[PDB]
Amino acid sequence: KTTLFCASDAKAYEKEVHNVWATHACVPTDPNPQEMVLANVTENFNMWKNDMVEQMHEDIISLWDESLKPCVKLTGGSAITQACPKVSFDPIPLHYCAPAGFAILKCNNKTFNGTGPCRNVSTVQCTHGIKPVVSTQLLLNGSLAEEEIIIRSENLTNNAKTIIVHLNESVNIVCTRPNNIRQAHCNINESKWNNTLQKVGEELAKHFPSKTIKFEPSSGGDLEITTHSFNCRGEFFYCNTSDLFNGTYRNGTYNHTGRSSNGTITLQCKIKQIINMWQEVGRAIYAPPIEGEITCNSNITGLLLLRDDTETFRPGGGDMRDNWRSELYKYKVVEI
Amino acid sequence: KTTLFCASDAKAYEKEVHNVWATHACVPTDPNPQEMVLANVTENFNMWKNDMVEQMHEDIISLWDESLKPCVKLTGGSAITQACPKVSFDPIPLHYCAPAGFAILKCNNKTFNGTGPCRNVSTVQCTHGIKPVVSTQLLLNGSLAEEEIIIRSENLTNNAKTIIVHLNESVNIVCTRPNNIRQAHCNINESKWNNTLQKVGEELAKHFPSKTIKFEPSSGGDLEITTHSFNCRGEFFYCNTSDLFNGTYRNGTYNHTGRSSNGTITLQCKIKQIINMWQEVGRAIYAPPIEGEITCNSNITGLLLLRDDTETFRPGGGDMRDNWRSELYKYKVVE
Ligand SMILES: CNCc1ccc2c(c1)[C@H](NC(=O)C(=O)Nc1ccc(Cl)c(F)c1)[C@@H](CNC(=N)N)C2
Ligand SMILES: CNCc1ccc2c(c1)[C@H](NC(=O)C(=O)Nc1ccc(Cl)c(F)c1)[C@@H](CNC(=N)N)C2
Repeated sequence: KTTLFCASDAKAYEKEVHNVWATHACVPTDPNPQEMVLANVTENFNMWKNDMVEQMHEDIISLWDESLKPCVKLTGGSAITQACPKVSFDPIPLHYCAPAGFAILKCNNKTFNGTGPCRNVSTVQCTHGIKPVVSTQLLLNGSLAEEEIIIRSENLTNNAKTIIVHLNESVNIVCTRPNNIRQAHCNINESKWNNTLQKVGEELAKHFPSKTIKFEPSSGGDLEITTHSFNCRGEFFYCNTSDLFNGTYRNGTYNHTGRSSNGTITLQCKIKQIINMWQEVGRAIYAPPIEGEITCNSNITGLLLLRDDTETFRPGGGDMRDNWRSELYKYKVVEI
Repeated sequence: KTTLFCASDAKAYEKEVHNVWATHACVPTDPNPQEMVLANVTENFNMWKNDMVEQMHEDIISLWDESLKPCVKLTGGSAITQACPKVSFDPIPLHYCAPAGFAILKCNNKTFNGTGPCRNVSTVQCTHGIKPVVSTQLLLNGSLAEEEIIIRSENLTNNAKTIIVHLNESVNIVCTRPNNIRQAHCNINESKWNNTLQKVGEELAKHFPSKTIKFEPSSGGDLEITTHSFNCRGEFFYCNTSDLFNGTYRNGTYNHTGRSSNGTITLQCKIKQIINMWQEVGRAIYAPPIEGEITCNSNITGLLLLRDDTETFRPGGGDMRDNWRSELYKYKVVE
């Protein structure tokens, strides 16, 4: 336990809300941090029980609270109104650093699954640059696994626990609302996606021995988790993924059963004004979408899954603490 | 044409020289940016013939003249000496704005090459925030193409003319003189560089039917142009790029023949005191480098190339007006 502090390359002249936030909350990053490599030592990590995740969660909640002010905030029977101006929105990498008297241990084992023993260890003052990207089903613009795809879970035999898939090669996704003003769409190359779900398919095949491994859409619930929901330029995008998570892996080969056109999977997206908040239990209401072309070009670097003869996996999400876990898995706050 | 005026978020209690200059030379940026989108309006652009570049160049010359004072300045055979204190140096974004009666037309075509027809244009009072980064070969801390790498030249078939490559994704470069006090070095991830040079190689392959596209170092000349020269915290870095611009593109793929060690290209750099000035024809001598760790973490946002079966390309630069053109290419002053 300690109280971490943040570092970033935020610009004071930038009116983008992440830059404003980091300027009023963080410290100038050090242009050349140097890692103290600890060989010979073997310590244990648990990405699922990490306070760094809670601190970061708190910080991102405060950030959204001060940056994205909704027209309405409804909780129970009480509603709160205030000015909801359109803003400049684009996440910047956040570093989390330990104060004097504390250190940050970093796992260098490159196939480490987040829980248990890690042996190539090291000492850093601050973490790597982390973009606080809030999304569901798909993890966007994070860091890639440097070798094979990695499966992360608090308990894999417990189907109620969220599975994090760390990809080794990103899959580009391009969402856009062209110049219906709430109708948007995402484009994904079907080849990269087929390859990706092939690799993820076999990596899941290893953990679940002789099963037909299917990928199906989210069963139901709030649109935030039943769709790939995310924030693009201050606008809340909800993108249908029924043609994305639609496949079958069996006997060492994968088959995409989702619809595609000319080698491209297109997600039908909707920009919503009424959102179910991730910070707290309640609803937030924002202004109609801005004018012009609203496009986000992102990289899919991770998956969020939930497991149900056959093993079926569906896209998950909703708890952003897992989104922070996908990047904070290699770190651990330590005493000196 | 007119007499433009600058606007910035420059800050009067900052002793950083860009701020010191901008506070007394510029105007508070304006909380009210109002863009005027236009339908049915072609205007023709020529980034290579834009006076805004000349004005910018001139007051960047003024800025440097008042900020970075060399111990000696030799021009025309005449030597001028003065105090050469080490200062705080870090570029800030400058906006260029049109006075009363004038406006700045802005191209919105995301793939506009600087020259020729542009349709989707708006009207602004001031340009975007531009950091006056003086450099050769590599363009640092600039804007990225909103996507698709862009090739710029007033005539590509004219080998004598500087090519500006506008990148869509930045390539981080970390230069450092560690705590020989003139020996420095730069670090660049090789993967991002081979990626960049491959895509650039193919967008070059488009303009050049299909010859073998080679990347070779600068043939010769002053160190300022034969190396990636730039200023970091007041100190003049000259970094070798013989292992950066050295590779071959053939077969629709590129392979790097430049040398590397475990995924990291390291440029051998030298902090120099005697400098061939970019402001004018002459030389300036400064004081020895400051003590401590001298590090700059920059982003490569563009390239400056020169073209010689095979088309050979080499890093170029020297004329900083080209460094202003890569950012001012989309704007034009009108009445
Ligand atoms: C199986 N997991 C179910 C679960 C588990 C935990 C939580 C949720 C769902 C709820 N998450 C969210 O509403 C949420 O992320 N919205 C959201 C908003 C904007 C963007 Cl861009 C976005 F990508 C997502 C949240 C509770 N809130 C309410 N019940 N109203 C916390
Ligand atoms: C093919 N183009 C050749 C060309 C064309 C025009 C010009 C040059 C070269 C000369 N540029 C420079 O000396 C120059 O940029 N130095 C410089 C200083 C500091 C930093 Cl940080 C830096 F990155 C560069 C300059 C003439 N001056 C002298 N010959 N003394 C103008």
